[PDB]
Amino acid sequence: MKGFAMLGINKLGWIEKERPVAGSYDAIVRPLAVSPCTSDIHTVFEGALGDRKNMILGHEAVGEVVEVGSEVKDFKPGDRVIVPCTTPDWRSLEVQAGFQQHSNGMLAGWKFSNFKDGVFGEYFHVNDADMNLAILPKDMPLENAVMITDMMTTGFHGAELADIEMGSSVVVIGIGAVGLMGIAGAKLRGAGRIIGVGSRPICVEAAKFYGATDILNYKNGHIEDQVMKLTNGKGVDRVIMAGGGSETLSQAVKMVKPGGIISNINYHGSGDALLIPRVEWGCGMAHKTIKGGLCPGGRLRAERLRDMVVYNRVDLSKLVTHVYHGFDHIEEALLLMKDKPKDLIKAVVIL
Amino acid sequence: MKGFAMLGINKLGWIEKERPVAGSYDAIVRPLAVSPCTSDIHTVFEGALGDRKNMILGHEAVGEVVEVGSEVKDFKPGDRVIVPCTTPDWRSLEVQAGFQQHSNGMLAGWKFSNFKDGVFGEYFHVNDADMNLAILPKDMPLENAVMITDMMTTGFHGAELADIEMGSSVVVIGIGAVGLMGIAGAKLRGAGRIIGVGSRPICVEAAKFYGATDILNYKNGHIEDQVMKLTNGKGVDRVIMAGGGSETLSQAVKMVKPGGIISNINYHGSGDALLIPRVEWGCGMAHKTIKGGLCPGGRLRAERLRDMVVYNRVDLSKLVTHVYHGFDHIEEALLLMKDKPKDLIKAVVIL
Amino acid sequence: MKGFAMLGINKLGWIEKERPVAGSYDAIVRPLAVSPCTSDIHTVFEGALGDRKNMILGHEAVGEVVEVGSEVKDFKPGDRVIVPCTTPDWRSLEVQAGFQQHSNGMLAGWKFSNFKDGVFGEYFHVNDADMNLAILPKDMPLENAVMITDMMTTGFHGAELADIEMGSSVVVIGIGAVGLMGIAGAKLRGAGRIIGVGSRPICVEAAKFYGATDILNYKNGHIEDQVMKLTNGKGVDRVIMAGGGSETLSQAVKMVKPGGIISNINYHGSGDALLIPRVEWGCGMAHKTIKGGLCPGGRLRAERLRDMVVYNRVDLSKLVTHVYHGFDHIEEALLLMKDKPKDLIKAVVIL
Amino acid sequence: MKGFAMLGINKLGWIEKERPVAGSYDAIVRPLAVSPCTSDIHTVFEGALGDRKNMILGHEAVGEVVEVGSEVKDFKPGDRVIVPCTTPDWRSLEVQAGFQQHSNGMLAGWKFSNFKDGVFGEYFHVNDADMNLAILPKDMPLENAVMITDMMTTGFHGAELADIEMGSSVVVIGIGAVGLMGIAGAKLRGAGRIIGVGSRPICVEAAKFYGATDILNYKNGHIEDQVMKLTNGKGVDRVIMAGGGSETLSQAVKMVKPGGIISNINYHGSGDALLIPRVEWGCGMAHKTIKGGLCPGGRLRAERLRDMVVYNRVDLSKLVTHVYHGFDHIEEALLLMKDKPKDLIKAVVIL
Ligand SMILES: [Zn+2]
Ligand SMILES: [Zn+2]
Ligand SMILES: [Zn+2]
Ligand SMILES: [Zn+2]
Repeated sequence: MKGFAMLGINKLGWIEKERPVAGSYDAIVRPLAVSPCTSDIHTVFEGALGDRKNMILGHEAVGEVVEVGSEVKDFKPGDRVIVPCTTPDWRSLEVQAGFQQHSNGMLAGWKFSNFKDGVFGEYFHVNDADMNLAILPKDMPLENAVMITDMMTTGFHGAELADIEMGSSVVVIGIGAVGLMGIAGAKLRGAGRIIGVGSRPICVEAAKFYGATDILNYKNGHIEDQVMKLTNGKGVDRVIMAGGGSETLSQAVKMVKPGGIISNINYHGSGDALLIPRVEWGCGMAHKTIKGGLCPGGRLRAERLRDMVVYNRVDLSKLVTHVYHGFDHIEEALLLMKDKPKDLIKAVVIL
Repeated sequence: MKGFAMLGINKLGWIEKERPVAGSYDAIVRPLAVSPCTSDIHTVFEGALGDRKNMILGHEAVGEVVEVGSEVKDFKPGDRVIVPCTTPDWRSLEVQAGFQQHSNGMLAGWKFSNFKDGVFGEYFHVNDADMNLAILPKDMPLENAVMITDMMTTGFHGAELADIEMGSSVVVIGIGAVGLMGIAGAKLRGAGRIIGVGSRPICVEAAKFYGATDILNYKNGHIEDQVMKLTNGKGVDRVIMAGGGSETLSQAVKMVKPGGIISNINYHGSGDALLIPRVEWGCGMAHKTIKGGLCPGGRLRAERLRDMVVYNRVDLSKLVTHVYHGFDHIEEALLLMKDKPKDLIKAVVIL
Repeated sequence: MKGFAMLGINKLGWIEKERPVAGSYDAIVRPLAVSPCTSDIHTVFEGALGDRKNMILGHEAVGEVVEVGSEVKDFKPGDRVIVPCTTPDWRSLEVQAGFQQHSNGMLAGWKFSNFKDGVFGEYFHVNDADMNLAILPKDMPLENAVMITDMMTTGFHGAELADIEMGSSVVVIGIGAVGLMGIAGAKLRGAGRIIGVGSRPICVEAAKFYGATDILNYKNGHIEDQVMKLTNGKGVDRVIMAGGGSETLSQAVKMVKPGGIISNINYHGSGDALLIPRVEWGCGMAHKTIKGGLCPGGRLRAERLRDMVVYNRVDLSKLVTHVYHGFDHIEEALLLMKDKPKDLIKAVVIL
Repeated sequence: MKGFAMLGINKLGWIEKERPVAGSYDAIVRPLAVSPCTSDIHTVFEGALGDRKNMILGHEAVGEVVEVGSEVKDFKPGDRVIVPCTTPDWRSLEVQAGFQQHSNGMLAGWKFSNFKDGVFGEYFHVNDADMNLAILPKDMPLENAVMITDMMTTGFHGAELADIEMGSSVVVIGIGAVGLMGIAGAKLRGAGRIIGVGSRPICVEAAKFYGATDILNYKNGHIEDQVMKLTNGKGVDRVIMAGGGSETLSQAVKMVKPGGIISNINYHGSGDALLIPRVEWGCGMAHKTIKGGLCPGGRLRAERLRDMVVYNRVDLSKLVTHVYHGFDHIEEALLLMKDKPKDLIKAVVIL
């Protein structure tokens, strides 16, 4: 089969690969719709996850089941399914410890395009079908459903890790697709004021659409200062880091209140470390908690998020600015996440 | 001064009481708008809190500060304020333990109409003005603001105690004002499916408006059985008990999943005890957690909820079905909470 | 293969059954040491598990693996293992939802002598060996190791569910083996005062050994009243229900502080329900949380507790008062759990 | 009155100030025994707090109440009390928010020798006596009681923040008094393996006494590498930062498992910032939570820890290696926390 893979760090292209075979508990799926992620640009042109060779990219897709193992009971050929980007090995001590995202290793719950051939191929492999797939509702637009697989689960996890309280004030740094879902998630956790930080006009409008009450541009003065001004020097209760460089950690620390929580869902693919300003972190005694985690995956998570969409808790259509028809457009679509044009949030390639 | 008080069990009427005086940290406030509560009914016509004599009723009001103690720094005469029904004594070991609602005693955080003269008087006393009051926004309708003091904080507390997860399935038993805010709060905590239980026409519509995806009526078969069918034998993740008799606990236990949480915010006014069905509670080993708590109060809570209304996170106007002008209407309004006409949800008396 | 089973109601006796075969991920184990449980006595002499046709009893044992399925990778014949009484199916949505104990059904994580032959047989079946077994340390006395499989995990789970704080006052109702581990677990969560409730001398001394600072005899006065006397009418922070009748719930609600937590680890098998005293439960608004759950099982749980024993965090030898050397002494021991002498806590048969 | 104070940054000496006067809710206390803390050495010869003008030092004391305001109800002249180093303003929004330690400002809950005159004076002021004092048991040794005020509450808070689970593996970096309490606290939260890092012989022996199962000398090599060796490359579940410089944060991240928690109670008064290693922090998605907070204070905390000592949950006598007798020794004592000989842990000057 054919697949669009990374031909080593800093290089990519279409390659020929043997079609994967399903294990007793797995399923082979052919994509019906896929989307490129900024994370795949970190992995390729930054090698933030180490080197790789001939690894088919992509981890955001909805498709049709073509083959299932002899032990698969809840899925069969013909089923259209939503595939979370995180497909953990449920039989691991990490799962028993409460962290499905790290089953058998740090980040190992996320396989597709991490270390396992991705969804940008005529067919792809899903480990443990019954535990990692969810049925795609018949009336659900493909482009919308693809947003559940990574953007929605990641942005919401940002809101979940933030442990938001009814009326909490929240700052979401970065209003790209992940940041927009962080805003939506924060609103769906009861947040009062929500301050989104970004400049790309299209993202600014979506930010407000999802719940932002204030929008700040990281080019009108240090974001910390702006936030303090807006909050009368009181700061905010929570900060979700969803975009920008590692310096955003310091900014988050300076703008969050003592006792607050900073939740990172931004995949930092460059630099040796992230700095915590000593003074503003109360010399390590300000109870300014810092969290950061990979998005949850698996069937339960996908079914729960899917159902929220079906119940109109969030409108994912606003995330998709670019829709293409035809496998060949995957190359160009991915390159958009690298060049990032002004009118782009997320792109979906419908096969 | 005059006030509408409980002349004793089953007796209501206007009486004279000395005008309250503020201590160093207190404030004397005159009501601008008030609302009667079903709780006032449990206390009077059922002595749910024990015998009382000439206690002014009511605990839901927005008003104007007339006098403040010498140590009050953040409030002054003339200030328009939102008064949370729960006004805790912040200097207590219970607060130090994390439960403001029980400062100096079980339910002692709630004073108005519990054991302290209520807001149905020409003037009422608010302990610790700086810690228990919030400014009423200049553009906020008085009837809407009154809904923050009890209905919103209570219903939302139901959702908070329910520890809702993104996409959780939730059943709210009872769709009166409190149940409606429970539905709104559940959606604002990320709930997917929300099943409201009620039949009153106006309440049914408000419930769907606040987030209910399904509506069930008792007069159509045992509620627990109906829910089991709807969830195809699986049950729901969470249950918020907002209204009805004590037998609703058994209903909640039967419809909730193992590991689920039952959140009670219903003020049970009669009966010796509440029953838990042994079998369905997994003989006490099914991790079906049961919570039950008094709504939070105090300045922080009121300001956070106030701000949620300002940022249109919830529309409180749908709760007020009846509006009266004139202090004297308090009697008629309070009686409606007793009669419960099918077109009533909440009534507000604007002085 | 022979094994002491429940012939029928009030009927016990050895029987002949075919040796269970292992599935690809299972392991067959032969007992090295086992222990009768109060739950064994109730399933038979009380039909607390309906009617079972020739079901081999027992669910507390440590042993030697004799066979493993083709897909088992961490265990092999000859391995000595600790077998947690709860061996759930790790591939289920309940597990993805955070409740291993109820995987594929309420209390379904508990299989041995529930709907699967128990450990009182020459050989027994363990589902998913890699996820549900833990190696038995070389120099760990067998009697102590068996106490891990249920007494330790259950008692400690009572302390875990109680969400004990440093210096918290705790009451453990019932000082049988489970209550003793509840006492030890509470001390291991930092409890200050620990009040044990029971009457048998052997248990009273053991309770003090594990951490009890006060002892109350339930036969000499209403327990809630005695607790109020010990606490100057203030009540306690937490209550762990580990014994006695279901009225113990009412007693627990009456002695616990508002905002407190009641943790049930006792199997309630009589009557149609448990009662919550309305008044003392603050009419359902006292924030007196009620929890109850089957002990966690699985490999991680077993290795973690095992290591606590290895690092001498708890001395389990005090739980074993009767040690038999012989495979046939199983019937004697089980009946020894029925007639329950005053000098018995737990009996261990080292075959 | 006299006393030892911080006559500016880097300059010490006894100054003459007007004996403090108690307000309506305050109390004046005469020290019976006090102890110097490394924390003051910082504020002084490091200016980690900024600049201070004539601030009496010391915040670890047990004393006699000699004067109370007209509103104090639970304490009176003659009472012997335990004074927590942290004495919050319970009437603040931060308290309403759940953070007593930062009432009215970051770290503002901590007054003595922060911005308020300390206890190294003939008499000191205690804000809100009823809310911030605890009775000293008559049998409890003075030197032991002093250890409660800061060392115990801080070390235990380190264990609390770490959210330790039964059987968790824990590493405590630094074994000075605070770290020793962190070890004792970790053990009292159910920890299995506890690895202590330090070299002072007296501290190492105290580490083992309080629960340490392994001891590591950071001078031997990168502690993260030593820890990985000890745990066969698996890392540990939790880390408590109680000593060393800001680089210990990186070491903590490198030795803790994904999903683990890092708890800082170490007061970092030097350097621009602490670094988080990008790769080992899973690029910010490894769920390696980082917390850090000032110790809790107030009456409830003091009474709970006091009771733990009374019930022998922890033996504080091991922390006191130096005992003097004379208010004039205070000066000498504090100097020990500066040079710090290898046979000293904490010093107590009895008056
Ligand atoms: Zn992605
Ligand atoms: Zn009310
Ligand atoms: Zn058992
Ligand atoms: Zn200190």
